[PDB]
Amino acid sequence: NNNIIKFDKARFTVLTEHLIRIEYSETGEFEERMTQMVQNREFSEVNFDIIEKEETIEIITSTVHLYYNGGEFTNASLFADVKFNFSVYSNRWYFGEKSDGNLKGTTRTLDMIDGECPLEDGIMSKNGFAVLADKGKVLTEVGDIAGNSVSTIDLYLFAYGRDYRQALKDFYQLTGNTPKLPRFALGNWWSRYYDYSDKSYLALMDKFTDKKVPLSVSVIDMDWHKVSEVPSRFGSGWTGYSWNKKLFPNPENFIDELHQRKLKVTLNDHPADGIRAFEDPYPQVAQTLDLNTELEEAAKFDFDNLKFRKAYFEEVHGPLEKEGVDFWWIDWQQGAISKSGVDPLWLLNHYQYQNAQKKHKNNIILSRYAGPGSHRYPLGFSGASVISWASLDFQPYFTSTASNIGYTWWSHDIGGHMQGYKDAELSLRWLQFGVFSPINRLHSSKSEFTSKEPWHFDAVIEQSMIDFLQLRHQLIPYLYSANLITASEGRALVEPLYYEYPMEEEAYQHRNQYLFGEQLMVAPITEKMNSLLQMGSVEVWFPEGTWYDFFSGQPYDGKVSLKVYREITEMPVFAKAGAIIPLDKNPLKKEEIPSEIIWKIFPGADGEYLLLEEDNETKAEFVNGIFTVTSKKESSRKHTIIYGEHEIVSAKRGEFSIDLNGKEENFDWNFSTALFRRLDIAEISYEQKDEILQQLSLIEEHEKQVAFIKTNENQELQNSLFELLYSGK
Amino acid sequence: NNNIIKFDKARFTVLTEHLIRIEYSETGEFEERMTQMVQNREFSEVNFDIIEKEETIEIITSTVHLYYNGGEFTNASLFADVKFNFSVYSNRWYFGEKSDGNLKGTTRTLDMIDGECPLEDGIMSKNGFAVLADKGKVLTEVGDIAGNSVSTIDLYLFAYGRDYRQALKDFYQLTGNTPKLPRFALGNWWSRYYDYSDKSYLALMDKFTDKKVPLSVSVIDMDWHKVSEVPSRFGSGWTGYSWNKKLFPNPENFIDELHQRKLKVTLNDHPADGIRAFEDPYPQVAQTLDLNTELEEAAKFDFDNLKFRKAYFEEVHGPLEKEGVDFWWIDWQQGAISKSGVDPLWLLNHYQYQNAQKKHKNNIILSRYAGPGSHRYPLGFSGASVISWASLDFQPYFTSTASNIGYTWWSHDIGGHMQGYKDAELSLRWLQFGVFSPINRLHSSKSEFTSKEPWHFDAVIEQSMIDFLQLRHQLIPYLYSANLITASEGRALVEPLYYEYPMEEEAYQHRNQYLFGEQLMVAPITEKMNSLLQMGSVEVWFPEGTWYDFFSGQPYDGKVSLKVYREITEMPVFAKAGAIIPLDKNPLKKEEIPSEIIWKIFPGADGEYLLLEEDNETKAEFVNGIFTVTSKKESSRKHTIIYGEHEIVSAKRGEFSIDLNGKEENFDWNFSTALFRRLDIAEISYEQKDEILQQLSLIEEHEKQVAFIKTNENQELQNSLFELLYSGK
Ligand SMILES: OC[C@H]1O[C@H](O[C@@H]2[C@@H](O)[C@H](O)[C@@H](CO)O[C@@H]2O)[C@H](O)[C@@H](O)[C@@H]1O
Ligand SMILES: OC[C@H]1O[C@H](O[C@@H]2[C@@H](O)[C@H](O)[C@@H](CO)O[C@@H]2O)[C@H](O)[C@@H](O)[C@@H]1O
Repeated sequence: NNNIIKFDKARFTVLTEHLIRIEYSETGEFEERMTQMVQNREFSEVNFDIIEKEETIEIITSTVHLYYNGGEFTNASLFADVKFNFSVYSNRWYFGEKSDGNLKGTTRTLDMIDGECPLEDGIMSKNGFAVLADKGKVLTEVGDIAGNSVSTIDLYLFAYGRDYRQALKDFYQLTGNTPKLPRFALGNWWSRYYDYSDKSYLALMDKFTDKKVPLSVSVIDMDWHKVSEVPSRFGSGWTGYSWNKKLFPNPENFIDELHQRKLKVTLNDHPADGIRAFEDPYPQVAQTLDLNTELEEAAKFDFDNLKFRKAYFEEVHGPLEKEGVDFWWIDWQQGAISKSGVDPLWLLNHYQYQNAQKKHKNNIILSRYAGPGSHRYPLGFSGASVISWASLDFQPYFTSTASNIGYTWWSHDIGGHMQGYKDAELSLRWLQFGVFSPINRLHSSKSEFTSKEPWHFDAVIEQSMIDFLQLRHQLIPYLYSANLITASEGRALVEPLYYEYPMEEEAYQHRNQYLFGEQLMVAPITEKMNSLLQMGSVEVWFPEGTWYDFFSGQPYDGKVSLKVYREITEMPVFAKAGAIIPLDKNPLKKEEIPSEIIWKIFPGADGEYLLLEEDNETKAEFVNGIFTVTSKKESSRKHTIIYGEHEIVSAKRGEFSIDLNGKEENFDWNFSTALFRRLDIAEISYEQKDEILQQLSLIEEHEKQVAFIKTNENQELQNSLFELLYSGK
Repeated sequence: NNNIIKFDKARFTVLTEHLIRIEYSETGEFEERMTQMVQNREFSEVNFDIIEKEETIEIITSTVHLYYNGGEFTNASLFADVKFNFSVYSNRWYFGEKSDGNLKGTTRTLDMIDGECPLEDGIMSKNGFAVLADKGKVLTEVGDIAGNSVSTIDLYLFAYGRDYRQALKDFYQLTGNTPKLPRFALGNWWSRYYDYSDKSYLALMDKFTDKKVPLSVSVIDMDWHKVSEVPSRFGSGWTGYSWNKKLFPNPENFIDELHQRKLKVTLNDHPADGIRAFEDPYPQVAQTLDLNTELEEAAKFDFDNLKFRKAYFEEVHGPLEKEGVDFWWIDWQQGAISKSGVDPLWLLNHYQYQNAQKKHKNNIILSRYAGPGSHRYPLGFSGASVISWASLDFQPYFTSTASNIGYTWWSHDIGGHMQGYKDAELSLRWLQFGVFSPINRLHSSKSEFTSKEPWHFDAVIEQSMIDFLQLRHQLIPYLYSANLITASEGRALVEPLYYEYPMEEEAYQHRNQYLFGEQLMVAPITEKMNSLLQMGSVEVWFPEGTWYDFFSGQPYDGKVSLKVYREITEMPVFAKAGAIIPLDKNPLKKEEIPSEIIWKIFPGADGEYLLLEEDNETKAEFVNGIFTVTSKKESSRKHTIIYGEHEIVSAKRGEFSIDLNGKEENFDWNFSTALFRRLDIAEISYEQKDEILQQLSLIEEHEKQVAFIKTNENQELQNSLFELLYSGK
């Protein structure tokens, strides 16, 4: 190709104006095969310039000068200057050196992590460049490990500046797009490390129904299999493939009962101890792999081995799938060691994700992160987080930052996994985040005390958790449409603020704030409430524009950074003027696609929303106060329209237009009501409540209302009253 | 042998069902010679199974699957699964990787350590396996360094589960048993880094006699030799082999005076600066080693050199031994560097211990730890600890943990060596520990202020120190018998609780608690007293059974964890019902073996004790209330019997039986007396003392006495009163 240049023992491939592959080969042969990371090097032709001399070469694109002075790659022989001025002297890449600016990516797991842990670099940098080293093995055409690359150094130089979304799109072109999730993945999951019986598990599922909590997935953790019943001469019961018959005397009947309740079923698989001689599938595996059964030779875990993988999928997973298991929870914690040098977690995720496609369309796994490109094998499973405010306070940042290495379907244990401390408010705040996260999977440790059941908690916490869990199912249309946009267009559901606002310094200073799809901006509260206010808080950056609280309609004039206060039952979620958000009107109703959609419209600007579905596309347009709904294909679906406050149209069938110009634009939210509520719940002196209510009611000029609150001895009460005055300005 | 298997470039020797030697050789030759660590690979034949294929081999014992997939040893090619379930997923060894569970071993020294330091691994693991790498040089038949092993990798896989005692016994079979100590090593040692004269040293020894403090050993520290008198052109006076004639004008006469007082004599040797031209032995060494005397060529320290070692033993140590020096204090702090790659400390301990056997039977050294197998060269010398509560609080744990690498004769500086802070209570608590430690050597720094003389302190501390120092000599029969059991049966004097109680979680949660021989359990107090109670405390785990305070007879019903309180003059030491402890009746009497033994019997169960001596064995049996004493050989020895409280038999000669069924079983210890004493010393309000004494005397029901103390505002006073109520239940 014209986009390929060889010089000395190096090869340079200009894939885009902003993406260059850099290779070294001692043998003069360069690698064309796919790798664990890279699935596609076919990119459209681009323009660039070369200065080639006897001893040096310079490649020049719109954004980078790449220099190579010959010989082995060193920090002196191979380096690049970006054509940007984001920094004063951090604009140069040197081979093998780190530079400042990397916005980070993700890491394997949150196992044993209490609050923050270090992350790996991503492809995004504030200074406009990043290098992604390909250190993986080569694949065969069908996707088996083929061995070592002939490109003994193989690098990707990203020089996208702050065009983060295009960097991610081209990353997906190189490493392959995320597959589409199935709709069931986007609902509530129930999970608990608890030794349920068939009877007590179904009783709990029927209790969820009675309690008005919708579920899409039934996880069965490791007590599904033999544990204490495993003879100690075999080792532990951690790995198992044999039903505990006391708890599950008829597995297929139990899974049929979950299927009748419209639940998808997954089992915990700890693969590391393989198939030992006590297991129900051992006789078939032993025959297939020619094991010495009289010496009880184990089929040790070996995912490098084709015969082992075949026996694992066909003779170990196969019978369980025949009993009705829908997909696999791969729960690997036993290290990165294999004869091939390929991480066993990568081999599991790559091969299990492929195998899952045989029994179901668009199937998933649930497994830990296995390095760049492992977004091809959703879903991510972050694992055994410590239950703490610190862990919750890290998790939104962790989740949005992961989009910087394209790993956009993290499923966290909602409420935290293990250890840590009880606080029903922490559980409630964690569920609020989970509902506005990629995946909402409730899960917990082997403790008698860590159940995430809403009715574990008092009546106030229970009702709020049920409300948020119902909200998750109202959001499934929005989530599923965003899912198809991840798969087809390479856009993350969860974006850091700096994707949309790359030149705003405040977009780098609100770590836990994120865009959730294209219509909603989320600022979860991740700190214990101030008991004097009976409210939690978070500093929100409002971009330019008019913003509304998604729930209350409280308005905010951007651009501003403003501390916002919410009771423990309320979450800061915001929509711009013109936002249109579809909601399922019947989130409890078991139906493959919603029979009724609520179109929730935020007044004050034009907008539009495209609802992508399995078998349809529905466009909602809001232009000069006219709201129109059209679909590719006709259906019996009934549309409800909510314009700000008021339901305008109920259950209208087919395509239509309606003029909202003559309809009430304003939400109910008002300063006086909100003020009374904040003063009333506050654990402060009644004389202070009386004086604040009286003075803020009497003083007419906004600047003097602000001067009055500025004299308050309670600094946080000042900030709370200021938020109300700012919204009421 | 049938217990030897070769595969690819590896050799496997199944030594026991639980011990496998693993070797790699590039040359196809494997190492049969002894190493610095390994003295014996002759073990009885055991049964095991092999699965041998073209490309892989599995060795199967009762406790382990060892796997080798061929090629170089890597974490992927060489690994093992234990046949235990102590952990859920820590049951696999990978070559070159660390696993969880190791209970630790020891380290070279406590030089400069204030409190805790890291330890090396031992052979004991809660998860049931450990690997001991042999990285040492090979020896010749006579025990000189021969060079590099032909087994370029040589490992021992221990898979004993929690059978810690058998692991240690088989370690001793592999590395050689600890030699027997001489009886004199088990008495009190006097030492001080102080420039005594012959006259002032003998005056101090005669003061010990006047003060009723028995001593076995007289240490003379480095001021025995020239120090400030060394010309600076030679370097320092740290190394020396020449008596300071001002302080010791007639060395042989001074050593004769110590010998007349029945003291063994050792001198400090700092070897690192060798024999320089100013030294008294230099002319003879210079002639032997062909040194250039007109250029004053030093005989530099070189323990790799046979001629240097010979000149060191014969011409440097030899003349000092002729003057009466009994054994060598090797005080090496100058690093691990030698041309051979053998640690100079190992060469010193190995060769000096061997050389010490020429002049005396069962002789010792005193030197720092030199790695696994260096237990062959007792005694251990921990060195220059910082004087602090933190150092004392580490030391019992340090001492018992060392049994996990078979190094069971640590001698710590009792009271701490240097720096740190004065606190007479710290000195007293440290001596209490020392008396119940492997070796009781009083030692201290060059400070005018750090003498460990009891009469340095006030009358209360002095009398308590004298009492404990007399107790050490009462314990010599018990210690000497345990010493012969270390040498012949591979059982440590000091054991961690988990040797006796491997399946009790509490046996892993009391770091400073230990078994001391087979009859006594020790819980030293290592924290400054609570001034409100005038008592120190430690949480004691009492195993199942009835336990008695060794000193008071206070009873405790196991199994329980209970905070116990003692005045600064009292130490928590416990014996089970049926315990029999021999004591020397005449600890001050200079005699090679005791003329009188007290048999101290704890009522409530059967028991027995075997007293091993130089030239006898005496069995004490307590069966259905009949106490019998028999001996292999007859003697004039007089036996005293103490049954609980009461001396039953005084000074009875020869073998005999006596029926104690009709004798008072109960100790005097009573709740009311102990209660009055604790309230009386407490620095609390007299109104509180009055109310506690009155209410605990009046309230009859035990549960209501406990409810009464539960209301006390002093939380530690609650725990102290609770200990008394628990003992009085
Ligand atoms: O399948 C059970 C459980 O396994 C993993 O978590 C474990 C955790 O619950 C346990 O406390 C620790 C202690 O060893 O080990 C694992 O981390 C898995 O992450 C979790 O989701 C499962 O519920
Ligand atoms: O022989 C004297 C002394 O030497 C060693 O301890 C030294 C110590 O007392 C001194 O303060 C420091 C400072 O350099 O050096 C050595 O650690 C030896 O450990 C000790 O037992 C001796 O008493």
